Parts: sequence; C-alpha cells; structure tokens
Amino acid sequence: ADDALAALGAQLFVDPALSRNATQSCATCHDPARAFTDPREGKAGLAVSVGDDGQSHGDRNTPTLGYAALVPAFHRDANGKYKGGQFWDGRADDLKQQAGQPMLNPVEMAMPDRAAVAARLRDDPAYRTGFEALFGKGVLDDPERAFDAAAEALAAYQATGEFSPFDSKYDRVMRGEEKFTPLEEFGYTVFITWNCRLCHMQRKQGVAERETFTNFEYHNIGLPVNETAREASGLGADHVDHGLLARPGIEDPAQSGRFKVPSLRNVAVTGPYMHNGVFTDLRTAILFYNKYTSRRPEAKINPETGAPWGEPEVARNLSLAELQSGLMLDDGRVDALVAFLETLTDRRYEPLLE
Amino acid sequence: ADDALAALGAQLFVDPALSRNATQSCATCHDPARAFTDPREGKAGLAVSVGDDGQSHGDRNTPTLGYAALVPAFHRDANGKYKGGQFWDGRADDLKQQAGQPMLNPVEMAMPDRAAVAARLRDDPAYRTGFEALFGKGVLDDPERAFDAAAEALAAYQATGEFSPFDSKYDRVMRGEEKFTPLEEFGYTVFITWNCRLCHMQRKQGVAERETFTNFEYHNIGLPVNETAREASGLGADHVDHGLLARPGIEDPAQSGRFKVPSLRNVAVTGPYMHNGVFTDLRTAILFYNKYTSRRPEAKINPETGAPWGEPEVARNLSLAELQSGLMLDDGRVDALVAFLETLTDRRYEPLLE
Amino acid sequence: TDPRAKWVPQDNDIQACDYWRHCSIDGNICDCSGGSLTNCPPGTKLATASWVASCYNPTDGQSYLIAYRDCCGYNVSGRCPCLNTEGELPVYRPEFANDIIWCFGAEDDAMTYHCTISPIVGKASH
Amino acid sequence: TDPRAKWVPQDNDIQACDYWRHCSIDGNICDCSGGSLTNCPPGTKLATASWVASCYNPTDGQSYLIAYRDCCGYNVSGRCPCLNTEGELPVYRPEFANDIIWCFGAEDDAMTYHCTISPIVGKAS
Amino acid sequence: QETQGQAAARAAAADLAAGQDDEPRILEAPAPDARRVYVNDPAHFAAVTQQFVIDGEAGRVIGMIDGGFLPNPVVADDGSFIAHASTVFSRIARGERTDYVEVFDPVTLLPTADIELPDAPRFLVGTYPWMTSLTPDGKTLLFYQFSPAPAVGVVDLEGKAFKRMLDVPDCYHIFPTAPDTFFMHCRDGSLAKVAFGTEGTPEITHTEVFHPEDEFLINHPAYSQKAGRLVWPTYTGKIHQIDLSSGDAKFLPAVEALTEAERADGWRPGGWQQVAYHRALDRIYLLVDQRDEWRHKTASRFVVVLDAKTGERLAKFEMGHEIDSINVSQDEKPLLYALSTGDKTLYIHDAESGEELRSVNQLGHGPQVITTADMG
Amino acid sequence: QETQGQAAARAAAADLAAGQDDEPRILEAPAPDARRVYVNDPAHFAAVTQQFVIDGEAGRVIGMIDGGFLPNPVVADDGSFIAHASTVFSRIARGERTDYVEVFDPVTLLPTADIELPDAPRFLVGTYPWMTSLTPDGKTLLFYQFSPAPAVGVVDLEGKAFKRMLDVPDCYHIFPTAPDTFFMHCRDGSLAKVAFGTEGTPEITHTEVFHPEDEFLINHPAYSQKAGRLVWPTYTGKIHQIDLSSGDAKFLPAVEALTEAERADGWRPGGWQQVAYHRALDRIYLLVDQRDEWRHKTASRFVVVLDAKTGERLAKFEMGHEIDSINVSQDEKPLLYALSTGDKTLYIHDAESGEELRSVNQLGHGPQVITTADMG
Ligand code: HEC
Ligand code: HEC
Ligand code: HEC
Ligand code: HEC
Ligand SMILES: [Ca+2]
Ligand SMILES: [Ca+2]
Ligand code: NA
Ligand code: NA
Ligand code: NA
Ligand code: NA
Repeated sequence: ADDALAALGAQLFVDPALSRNATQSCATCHDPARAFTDPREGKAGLAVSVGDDGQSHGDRNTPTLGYAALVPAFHRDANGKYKGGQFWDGRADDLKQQAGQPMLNPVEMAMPDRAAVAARLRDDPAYRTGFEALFGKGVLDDPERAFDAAAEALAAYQATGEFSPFDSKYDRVMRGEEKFTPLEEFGYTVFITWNCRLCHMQRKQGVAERETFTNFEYHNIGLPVNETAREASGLGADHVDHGLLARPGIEDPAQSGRFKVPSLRNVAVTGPYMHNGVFTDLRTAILFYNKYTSRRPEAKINPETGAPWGEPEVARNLSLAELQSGLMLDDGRVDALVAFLETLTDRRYEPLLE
Repeated sequence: ADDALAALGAQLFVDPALSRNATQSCATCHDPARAFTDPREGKAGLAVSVGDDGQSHGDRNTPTLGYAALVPAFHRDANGKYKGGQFWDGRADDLKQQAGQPMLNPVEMAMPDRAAVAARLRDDPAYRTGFEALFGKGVLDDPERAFDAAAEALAAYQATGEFSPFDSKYDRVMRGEEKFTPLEEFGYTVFITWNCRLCHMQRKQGVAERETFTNFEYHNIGLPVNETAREASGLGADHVDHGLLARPGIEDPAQSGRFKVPSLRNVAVTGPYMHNGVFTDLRTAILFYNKYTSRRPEAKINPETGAPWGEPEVARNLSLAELQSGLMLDDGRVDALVAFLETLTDRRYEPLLE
Repeated sequence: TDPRAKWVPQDNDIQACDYWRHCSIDGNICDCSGGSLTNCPPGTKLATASWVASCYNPTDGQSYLIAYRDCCGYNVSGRCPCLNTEGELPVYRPEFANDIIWCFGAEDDAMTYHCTISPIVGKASH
Repeated sequence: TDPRAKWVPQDNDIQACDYWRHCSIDGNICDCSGGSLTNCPPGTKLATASWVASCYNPTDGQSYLIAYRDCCGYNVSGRCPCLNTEGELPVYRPEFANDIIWCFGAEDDAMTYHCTISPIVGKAS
Repeated sequence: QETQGQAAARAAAADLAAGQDDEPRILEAPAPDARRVYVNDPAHFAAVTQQFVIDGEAGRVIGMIDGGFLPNPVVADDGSFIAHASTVFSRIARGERTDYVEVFDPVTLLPTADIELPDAPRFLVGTYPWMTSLTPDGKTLLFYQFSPAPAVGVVDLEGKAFKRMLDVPDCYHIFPTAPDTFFMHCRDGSLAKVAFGTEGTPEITHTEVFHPEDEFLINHPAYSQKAGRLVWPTYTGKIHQIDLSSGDAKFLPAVEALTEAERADGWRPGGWQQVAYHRALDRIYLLVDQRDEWRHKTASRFVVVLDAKTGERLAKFEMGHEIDSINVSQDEKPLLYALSTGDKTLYIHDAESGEELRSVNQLGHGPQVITTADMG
Repeated sequence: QETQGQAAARAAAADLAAGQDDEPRILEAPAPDARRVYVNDPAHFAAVTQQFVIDGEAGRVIGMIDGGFLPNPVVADDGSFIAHASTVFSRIARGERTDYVEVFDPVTLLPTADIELPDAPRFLVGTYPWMTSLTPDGKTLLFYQFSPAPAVGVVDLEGKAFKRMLDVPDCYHIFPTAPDTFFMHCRDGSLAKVAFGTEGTPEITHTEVFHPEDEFLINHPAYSQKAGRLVWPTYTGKIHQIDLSSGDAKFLPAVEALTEAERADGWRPGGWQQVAYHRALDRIYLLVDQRDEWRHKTASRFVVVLDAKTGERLAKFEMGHEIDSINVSQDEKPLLYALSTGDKTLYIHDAESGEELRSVNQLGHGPQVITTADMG
C-alpha cells in the first residue's frame, strides 16, 4: 500500500475521466493552486460549485481538502457531542467513505454507477497496471472492488504531507524560527482569550500536537440562507439545510442546523466563507460574530450588502452560550484577527495574500 | 415660715368653707385615705368627680396629689418637648398657680370670685392669725393678696413629706432592705426593657434620685372618649378634649390630644385610669398598649366591655414611634407588670391592695 | 486574656471588651464606628427594644441595668467586636438573652445589626 | 514569604500561591472550594472570557500560556486567596490585566467573582 | 502524608506529560453520604454569610452555598435535599426586606425552589439549628417567629409555597416528631405539643413542667428526629433527656454529664453547639472546660462522652484547640467534628479515641454551626 | 496620650456622677473638612463592601457607608456630598443584577439620591478611583463601561437621572475637566479628549502618543481636578505629568522618582494607589521598595517625595509598615495617609517629617482606596 497507494490516488485526483462527460476531476473543484477549493464562477459566484453536466450547482461551498486527514472518524463522544467525519454535515464517516460520493453524485461528477466507473478505469492501461499491482489481477473487472479501491487510493493521497504540510508562518513561529509581527501577535492573543478558541482549537486544554484550529464539533452559529446559491442549487425556496441532522441515523432534533467546525488553516485564501459561501471577505466572517455581542447599529448589518444579516436558516439550537460572550471586537481587534488568520496560510499560498 | 406655711395649707386643704355651699374641701376629691383621689360614685362611676353644687361633673378624672410636688414647672425643653406643669393638660405652671383654680371653678368648689374667698378666710379667727403672721397685717382684706396667700400655703403643704414619702416596696428594695418576689422582679425587668420606660421613668438614661415613674412629657396615646363621663360633664357630643393645646399660649396643632404622663406611684390604688377614667382595672390600662403591637384579634377589644377600644378622641399626634414597639406583652408579662406596679404603692396604702 | 476566667470590669476605656457597661454586650461597640457610648453612628437607626443586664461599676460600687439597644440598618461594623454574658440567660428568657438582634422599634423597620450602645436605664434591684 | 522577592514557581502543590500555573492569578484557587485545577465548584458558572499569562513550568523548563477563567455567581470563596502578576500589564492591555473580573460569558449573566481556574491553552512562543 | 493539593499537582503534571485532555466544566459534588458535614458561618452578624459543604472523610471542601442575614440551615436526613431560610435587603443591609426559603439539589447545589415568606416573618437571632426544622417526611419546613409574639410559620416544600403562621404560647424552638406535629420548649418549663396538620387552628397541649426556673436550658440542645430523642443540657451540664418516640414526651431522670469532683473544681459546659448525640450508639458528647459561671459561650477544650442509656462516662478527650461547636457523623465508627469559631477551622476527630485526624481551615469569618444527615 | 476610649470613659463617668441626662440618638458626623479621609474596602471581591469615614486629625472613625460589589466611590472637593456607583444582586451574588448611584449627605450619611443605571452597565474591576468621576461642578457623574466595549455613562446628579452612554475609542479611565469634557488614556498611548453634548457622538480629539508601548502606566494615577494635573507613574517610577489646565493636554517634562543606581539595585514603585499629589505644594509622593519587576502590586515600605517642577527628591520616608496605598490631605501642613491592606489599618503620618502620628485599625477585610476632598 503506502507510497504506491497514495501515488495511485494522485493520478485519480487530477483525472477528468472519472466524470461522466470527462469535464472534471477532484482537482477541478479542489484546485491545488487555491488550497484545494474552486476558483470557478457559476450562477452564485464562488459560493457553490458546478458539476460535470455544466449546469447543476451544489447547495454548499466546496471546502479545502488541506488538513482534512487530521479529522477523526465520525463518533459521539461521552459528553454527548458528535465529532469528526467529512462533509459540512458529517454524513461521511471518514475520507475513505467520502471519496466515492462525488463520483456518483449527479450534481457533481455524475457517473451513473460503479460499473461505469470501473469501465473508465479499465480503459486506461496505467490504471490496469497500478490498481492490479496493489489490489490484484482483475480488480477492475469487479465494479464493487474497483470502486472501493479507487476510494482507498484517494483517501491515502489526501493523507500525505502534501495536503497537511504544517509550514505556515504560525507553524514557523511555534518552532521558534521567527516571530509574529506585533499585529499578528495581538491577533493570536485575542484568538486565544476570546470565544474563538472555544471552537477553533483542537483541545479544551493542554497543547495540541498538530493543531488545525477546529475541535471537529458541530455547531449552529445561526447563518442566513445564501439566497443566490440556494436559487442556483434548485433545492427550492422552502428547503432547509438541516446540517448534521441530515446524516442518516442522526435523529436528535437538537442537531438541526449544526455544521462541522472548519479548520481555519488556509482560511485567508479559501473564500467565500461558511457552509454556503455567503460572505466573500474574511473580515466579514469575523464581523459576523459581533452580531451576538455588540449593540451598535453597524453590528446588525452585513458590510458586503449594507442590509441586515438576515434571519438564521435554522433559528434553533444556536450555540448562544459560546457566541453571546459579552464582548465585542473593535476594529483594532478585528484587524489583528485578520493578520493572525493570515499566518495560518501554508507557505506555498503566501504569494496569494496580496 | 416653712413649717408654718405648710401648716396653714394643711388647714385650708381640708376646709370646706372654701366651697360656695360649704360641702367640699380639696380633701373631698383628693381624699388622703385613697392616695388623694376621689372615692365618691357619680353618674360616670368614679371616672369624674362631682362639684360642690352636687350636680356638676368634671370631664377629667381626679389625679393623685401624691408626688405632684416633684414635677418641674412647665417649660419647653431644648428638643421642643413640653414638660412639667400641673393638670392633665399642663395649663397651670406649677402647684401655686394651680391651687386657686378649683376654688373658683363653677363645676368644682364654685366660689363666685376672689372676694368671696377672702370673705370666708376672714370669718375664721384662726386664719386671721395664721395668714397675718406669714403674710402681714390686712392680707385677708385684700382679695388679691388673700387668694395668692391661700394658693401659696396649699402649694407648700403639697410639698411636704406626707404627700411624697418614698416608702413603697420599690423604694425599700432599692435601699437594699428587701427583695422583689420573682414575679415582681420580672415585672421590673419588663417595665425597664419594654416601651414603658420611654415614658414612665424620669430620665432618658442614668438614674433619678427621686424617681416618680414619669418623664413629665405630653403624649397622645390615642384613648377613646369615655362616653358616660363625657355625657355627665355636659360638654357635648361634639366636644374634643385637646389636652395640652388647650393650655393658653400653646398654639402648635401637633400638641392636640397630648396629656401629661402621670406618675405611676400609687397607680394600683387610684383607679379608674387615664385622663378621663375610662378603664376601671389596672390590667386593662396595661393591655391597652398591646393594641399597637399585637396581631391577635383580642388585642383590639377592651376586656371590660367586650367591644373595640374605640376610635381615638384625637386621632393625630399619636406617639407611634414609641407605641409601635414591634412586641406584644403576653399574659405572663401583663401579670408581671401588674405585680411590679403594685410595688409602687406607698406603705400607708398597702392594705388597699385588696 | 484567659477567655474562661471570671470577667473583670473596668471604668477606664469604653472601647475595650472589659469596659464595665459591656458586661452582657454581643456584637460591636458603637463608639468604634462613629456612634458614642450611648448614641448610634450616622446613617443607622436606633431600636427601642433591648436585652438588659445588671452590670457592676467599679468606679462607684453600684450595679446598674444597662439596656443594650442596637443601631440597625447597616452591615455589622467589624470594629471593636465583643461578646460578654454576665447574667445572660437562654432565649426563653428573652429580656436577658443576647443572641437576638434587638432592632425592634428602629425607624424604617431597620433589622440588620451594626453595633450596640450601652446606656444605663436604672438601678439593679440586686 | 518575602512578598517583593522574584516569584519562584513549584510543580508540587496546586493549593499554594507559588504553584507554577498561578503565575498571574488574582482571586482564589477554585480547587479550594470544591472545583479543581481546571473546573469550577458546583453551583457556580464558568465564564468564557480570560486574561492570559506565560507561566514557566519548573518541571520541564517550558513556558505555557495559562488562560485564566473565572467561576462566577457566588460570593468570593475566601479559601486560598492569591495574587501574582507575572507579565501582568495595566488595564489598557486587558488581555494581560488581572484586576478585571473575567466573568463575561458566564451562564445566567453571572458576574460576581468566586474563584479562578488555571488551564493551559498553548505553549508560549 | 500526601496532601490533596499535592496529589492534584501530581495528576495534572501526569495529564500534561501524557497529553490528556479534559473539558473545563462545573463539577458535581460527590453523592451525599454519612461523612458529608456542613458548616454554616453566621459571620458575626454580617449581612451575607456562607455555608461550606465538606467531605469529612477527605477533609475537603466539596461545595459552598451563599446565604443572607443569619440564615437557618437544614439538611434532609435521607440526603435528598438541603435548604435554608434566609433574609436579604434591597440595598445591602437597608431598604426592602425579603425573607425566603431556598431548597437545593445536594449534588449540583442548584436552587430547586425559592419560596418567598410574606411580611418578613423570620426571627433574626444568632443561629440555633432548631429554630427552623424539617418534618420527618421532608415535605414541610417550620420556622420560628419572635415578633410581635412567638409563632411558627409553615412552608410547604412539596407545593413550594408559604402556608400560614401558627399562634403558639410563650415557647421557643421547634422539634418536629411527625408530618403534622412538633414540640417547643415553653417559658413555664413545660414542653408544648403542637399538632398542625390542618389549615384550621392547631391543637396545642402542654406536658408537665420538667425543670425548675433556676436551671437554664441551653439554646443548642441535640435532637435526633429518627430516634425521637431530645438531649437538653443546662448551664451546669445536667442533661435532660426527653423521649418523644411514642409521639408523646416522656422525661427521663436528669443525669450530670460532669462528675462530682469536676463540678466542685469549676467544670461546666460552654460554647455554641455544646452537645451532640449519636443515635445508633445512643451516646452523648458534651463540650466542657473549667470556667466561671457566666462564660458559658466561650470555647472549651474537652469533650466528655457518656452512654445515654446508663449515664456511664465512656471518655473525656482533650481536644487540643479552642472548640465552640461539636457534632458527629451518624454512621458506625463515627467522626467527631469540632468547630473553632476563633480559628475558622473544622477539626475532624475519631469519635472513639478522640484523636485529631485532619482539619479544614479558612471556613469564613466566624463559623458556628455544624450539621450532618442521619442517613442510616 | 489619653486614648479616645479613655477620654470617653471619663466623660461618661462624669455625666453619671453629675446626674446629667442626655437622649440616646443618631449622631451627625462633624462637618467635612480638609482632614477628613475616606477608606474603601473592596474586601478582596466580596459581594458587599464598606467605606469608612475618618477624621484624620483625631484618627477616629466618624461614619461608614455600605456598598455592593466593587463599588466606585467619589467625593465632592467642596465637601457638599459624597457618592458611589455600586452593584447588587437579588440573591447575594446571584439573580438579577442592579447597578445604581447613590448620593449621600456628608453629615447624616443618609442617601439623598438612588439613581438606577439601566442594563447593568458598570465595569467590575479591582477599584480604580478614576474609573468613575465627578465633573468640576459636581452636577454630573461619569462612569466607565468595558463590556461590550469601552463606553462612558453620563449620570445627572442634579436631575437624579441616568442620561445616556457615550461611544468612545479603545480607552480607559475618566479625568473630567469641565461640565461637558473629560480625558481618557488610550491603548495606542495617546490621551483622548472627549467633549459631549446632550445628544450625538462626542467630539473626540487625540493627543500625540506620549509613551512607548513597552512603558507601562499604572492603573492608579493621581489626578488633581482643581490643578488640572494628571501625575502618571510607570512601573519603573518614571513619572509623566500632564497639564489639562488650559482645557487641552500639554505634556510636562518627565521626572524620575528613583535614581539610575536605585533602579539598578531593584528599586521600583509597587502597591495599589502608589502615587499622591499635593496641589498647593506641587509635590509628588510615590510608594517604592526593592522588588522583582513583576511584583508591582505588593506593598512597599518607603515613600519618596519629590518636587513636581524640578524632579528633585525632597525626602525619603521609612514607613515602618507594609503600605499598599497613599494619599495626602490638601491643606497646609498636610497629612500623609498610608493604608496597609494586610494590616487593615490606615497609618496617619506627618507629610513633612514622615513621622507616624496615629493609626486607625479594623478597616474591613482588604481596604485599598483612600480619597480626600480638596477644599482649598
Ligand atoms: C463539482 C465540485 C466537486 C467535485 C468534482 C468534488 N468535490 Fe469534494 N466537495 C465538494 C463540495 C460542494 C463539498 C461539501 C459538500 C457537503 O458538505 O455536503 C465537498 C467536500 C469534500 C470533502 C469533505 C471535506 C470536509 O472538510 O468536510 C472531501 C474529503 C472531498 N470533497 C474530496 C473529493 C474528492 C476525493 C473528489 C474527487 C473524487 C471530490 N471531492 C470531487 C465539491 C466537489
Ligand atoms: C460556537 C463555536 C464557534 C465559535 C465561538 C466561533 N466559531 Fe468560527 N466557525 C464555527 C463553525 C461551526 C463554522 C462553520 C459555520 C457554518 O458554515 O455553518 C465557523 C466558521 C468560521 C469561519 C469561516 C471558515 C470557512 O472555511 O468558511 C471563520 C473565518 C471563523 N469561523 C472564525 C472565527 C473567529 C475569528 C471566531 C472568534 C471571534 C470564531 N470563529 C468563533 C464555530 C465557531
Ligand atoms: C370636685 C373635685 C375636686 C376638688 C374639690 C379639687 N380638685 Fe384638684 N383636681 C380635680 C380634677 C378633676 C383634676 C384634673 C383636672 C384637669 O386636668 O383639668 C384635678 C387636679 C389637681 C392638681 C393637678 C395634679 C396633676 O397631676 O396634674 C392639683 C395640684 C390639684 N388638683 C390640687 C387641688 C387643691 C389644692 C384643691 C383645693 C383648693 C383641689 N385640687 C380641689 C378635682 C378636684
Ligand atoms: C409614649 C409614652 C408612653 C408609653 C410608651 C407608655 N405610656 Fe403609660 N401613659 C402615658 C400617658 C401620656 C398616660 C396618660 C394617658 C392619658 O390619660 O391621656 C399614660 C397612662 C398609664 C397608666 C394609667 C395611669 C393613671 O394614673 O391613669 C398606666 C397604668 C400606664 N400608663 C402604664 C404603662 C405601661 C405598663 C407601659 C408599658 C407597656 C406604658 N404605660 C407605656 C405615656 C406612655
Ligand atoms: Ca470557502
Ligand atoms: Ca385615676
Ligand atoms: Na449570495
Ligand atoms: Na438523520
Ligand atoms: Na364610662
Ligand atoms: Na392653646
């Protein structure tokens, strides 16, 4: 497996032959030049991605694959909190369970079934050689096995150092190799003393080994519907995206509206933000939190629209205990948080920061 | 002169020639056998006294003259509190100014004027001698001088040891000659710690050389009219006895309804009680005070009538700060106070305590 | 001071717990928070109720009843705290009992304990 | 004992004011009223605000960021009072200032101070 | 050897080295047990006060409860709840008075009821345990009122409501014997039985007089509701024992807790909670020392133990500290709690040998009242 | 040498011997004068607190005022009133919060105003005198709010009403200079002048930054409103002086309270109210000792006195106690007040010789803040 398995996934990852009309690969929506996110503009801007048929839009924003391999498999912890998994609603248990889904999703790569996927793999002599070396002769003639093998290779590739290099400025500073600027240093201090650290840090306490700025939990922070993305997805004006409650086997109405806490690594280059891409600018994402703490008029207004944020899509189960922190971020602290979050950019994306 | 003047007063005190029809002396209403109070039954029992015409009743109860000579002359103290004087409303400054008044009062001794008084004095060779050796030749031929001299002599007699012997059980105990019984001692304790001591001890703090169980102040404790006494006095259903405000020169409406605090010496033998003789029994007088503190229904009912105590004759200026103590006397404490108050009886009136 | 020794009164310092009029005081001496031996501090309300004790006065050989009236409506002063119990009886003989807050009768119905005053109210009958 | 001498941290007793994590604590140690080093006593409400300090651990020779949090909604415990100020800055640098009652975020708007916990949130660098 | 703080440092350092995470949260107190003990601090009449919940076995504070001015604490014997009657004011110690009962969960310490008592009816006095009392079924709280007159208020803890005030005679303290009955001690030396299990007037009956007017029965008798035993010392250490177990009072012979030679040599009880009673062992403990006759609220340094049944002395312990109050745990090999108001410390002793095992210091300003549950 | 208790014993004995009567009553405090001093006890974060009113000449407590949680006291310089901003809760330290301002008569100590502050707007912090401040006319009280953001609340003491909150930048403390204007110190190291009308955003102007970001300005500067002088030490005893007298801030030359050699040998200010300023003498008093650089809130045993215009050292006093806060009376021949939080004692010294004259003990639990009026 190991090395050879991930090298097979690497080939699969950039291959548009895994989409029905051969227009798209994993890398089309998870573009490695943009921290594994989608630079393409469909009908709702960059908020949601367009599938292989050139017309079907998703209803959620394409997340980075960087650091996804550090997320635990989906589970309920003893304290009753669900954690880990893949997708914004945790409905995949892990990377391996996730990987096959875009291939068969009619709104994404739109392969009709596993048989059609295996037929595509068989067509390419390099896949016959590489899959057979790892999984045995005839693997590609068996659509169940061929499909599972492809998923295994993709997950193995995503678990390589390429996706999770830990070489951001933040990492360099934690290694003692250089210092934060005073503004970054102030941002780090705010981040670790304000409510951000209650969700966007691996651990409740102690020191994390490979910090990825998420506790992998599920929270409803009370986001409004993204009207233009929702129109484009075609799910309908009456649709409600129930987040984690939509995972099969979750039935607890307290999970309605909750989404996985995203890793903030590379956040400065993976706009627009939130599970539905509703805010284009990182400063707006941070200012969103002040709606729960500031009584000033401007706190009620999305600076990108000049209009009120909007009612939450799901106005129940909001994490008010964490969000109603009693303290508002002034512009100085918002500026410092932006500078801090930019230090979470992998070295290879630093040139994108202007 | 001191002994002699008091000796002249002793003769005048018992002489009924100082009344118009010659049927009554000071001693008729202020009977020495009853601690100088009136044993005679009238239309309102013993509440008010009948004058020399045999028909006219007063509106106030006849007070003891015992210890009256310890009361300061009428004055206003530095706190704006009136103190001292004679009569239940203080309208006489001292014993000398008081003494001529019953002589000329048509509802008491009923002499028409000072010249009528001087003429009776002149009739008696013993008065000629005794007045002239004290006040000079011709004192009885001058009605103004005769009347002033008679008043002086009566005031001097009332200042003798006879009227104020300080030989009650209380006094013997305080000299260390004997001890209170336990019930008496408990009554003394109650009397001293409860609100009685705010009014019925000479001093606010410290100890008096000649304690007479009154601070000589004026208080409205909110007594009802004594109906049978008020009917007998003829003053009318619309009459109000304004107490101290009736003193000429007193104009402050805040003094309406206030009466001089009586000395409690000989109280056990000088029933009935209060300025209008309304309560026959000492225990009732003590129980009246619970109307301001107790929440039991029985506290609102005069035990002698089985009816409510009655609206105050003067419902304003009540001494509520003192009266509303917050504490109700139970029957045991009422028993103890009766026992203690019986110890304030002069030795010569002890046999009366049955 | 041995706490269990017989209490010995003095008549030379009213702020000390062995001052003769404090023979049954419980709480704080008012003279230590802006009252005086027999007056309440500003801002407090003087009760009319009290417990009593017969206290011997070493200046003149006499025993006086002291009425321990409270000054009420303030948190306890915390200055000159004292507790003596000469003659002090259990709660069922309340006139001699000194764990009771004797704030009854105070203006504005004040009932919190600030400090106690020690006025003489009469001569002891024993 | 000498209050003005440089503070010497130890890693052997959390109820003492020289325990290494208490290098900028102000108030009372929660372990002394029914909480623990990093949990609040029953009946109190755990705030989400904190002031932070870099505290040297004498055991491993490393410095750790302690983000002090208050347990709120109760009168001050009165047990194990401590006031240390390692790196403590004045009120206009609130993130490092410890006279502030850091009760913000506590359930039921609780803002009275009871005690402080001393959790680690990161390595100092 | 190893203290609680040291064991906790050792564990934290181990978690750190191992990278063990844990969520900062609100702890639960450990389940009520026979060795839980409560200490109330009336704080020498301060307007606000504290109660400490302590694990007597570890010598550890496991929780606290805030109270207002001179509150009266009570502990259900079965461990199911605790409660107090308390008093607050709208501006610290002045302004509008509110008297109230709170009931608390004994593990989260959260209030589960807050019941206002109309017309500020509580008696404000240095704290006497039996001036506020639970009925044995835990459904009713009874509190004493002194002004304008002795009275007893009835609070329904199940319906969470004040019910009414009971007029009583000139009597003091409240010892409940049934869901509908309590006894009081009257000025006249009798007890009064008050049957109140109706909205109508209560049935009040007096027992015979059981002590003379010159024996002084202390403010802090021990009462075991489960035994129906009321243990009432006098200032000289004579002990009246009243057996209320039949539902009516039976007065036992009064025995001397101090020996003939002790009384001749100045020994007398003294302090605050001067007496404890162990039900299962049927044993009485009394705080005593040599003292003048009018230093009856001073601390004492000795505890005598005697068999309540035979009056036999079993032990006399030298406590080693100035002790104001004592009590015992009600389990088989009990602890003897010895509370110093002056040290603000609870000394925890082995009741059999009298030896000091451990102590809990820093218990407020003037702690005075120990309470335990009798859970057996 | 006769104490106050001794004098009072002789007077009471003379009255008793003379048969002098006198009515027990509520005393008035003596008139406010220059030697009256107020000591506030934040009581180490207790839910309720006390302030002691003291005649510094006699060394006698002449009154007290109760307060809630971490209240902020102020004193009118003309002596006409005192006031505080305070916080109470409906169940001791839990339940509904009420913030409010009381104004008191400085002789009867009775509250003449009780002015609710809506929405629990006070900043709860260890007490800093200049976090709540009177305007020079006495008509307006300004208090600081930290949550949700720095703001300043305006309370009309004349009309007895809360007015409104003012939006300010990321700044701290409040030094009023006129009926409508005050200054603040900002995170960026400037001061902010804030002028406010009856409505609208205030007019806000900043000075130049007057300190580097690693020079730390203590939480307890001295501010003489009558002189317009702000005296602001740093942790090393460098003193910034700012003249607000013209209406705008003018920075004066910095002076050093300690020499280079003393600083190299460990000398630094430390305590709580570390600095005092006498207006008529134009003199600065600073509490200093030898200490490690991060022991800046510990007590100090010395006071240095220096001429504010030249920075020359006039005196160095050995205080002879662990002193946390100092202040001075503002008359001729001033007193130097030296408060020990640990001793709970105010020591009263002659400011010229440094000699201890007298002391007042038992000042609560953790007294920290000394305030005087400047009546001249
Ligand atoms: C047309 C765009 C598109 C293509 C092609 C696509 N993805 Fe995605 N990807 C998404 C979107 C949209 C989501 C979030 C969907 C949701 O949460 O329901 C997502 C989520 C994921 C996640 C979950 C990460 C996280 O943090 O939750 C993984 C892993 C993933 N993609 C891997 C792949 C791989 C491997 C392929 C190729 C087999 C692939 N993607 C192809 C759009 C795409
Ligand atoms: C209560 C938990 C919680 C707290 C507190 C919280 N976050 Fe978040 N954060 C979330 C979750 C959950 C999302 C994704 C929400 C969604 O899209 O539905 C998120 C999304 C974000 C994003 C968008 C990331 C992306 O890839 O789209 C940014 C930026 C962010 N948070 C920053 C912050 C900062 C800065 C703070 C502190 C001011 C903060 N958060 C506080 C849980 C939290
Ligand atoms: C008809 C009955 C009667 C006669 C005769 C009478 N008195 Fe009186 N005495 C009264 C009454 C009634 C009062 C209360 C009057 C009042 O308060 O207005 C009184 C009050 C007094 C008082 C006031 C005492 C106090 O405590 O206020 C003195 C002194 C007094 N009498 C002395 C005398 C003298 C002397 C004589 C003879 C010259 C005398 N009395 C004749 C009925 C009488
Ligand atoms: C507030 C002042 C005050 C208080 C308190 C007070 N008294 Fe009196 N007392 C009076 C006055 C005034 C009178 C006469 C009232 C009247 O007749 O108008 C009086 C009359 C009496 C009398 C009738 C005396 C007579 O000769 O007619 C008795 C007996 C008495 N008081 C006992 C008591 C006792 C016992 C207490 C304590 C329970 C008490 N008082 C409390 C002021 C007071
Ligand atoms: Ca994005
Ligand atoms: Ca009469
Ligand atoms: Na949109
Ligand atoms: Na589901
Ligand atoms: Na009648
Ligand atoms: Na008149």
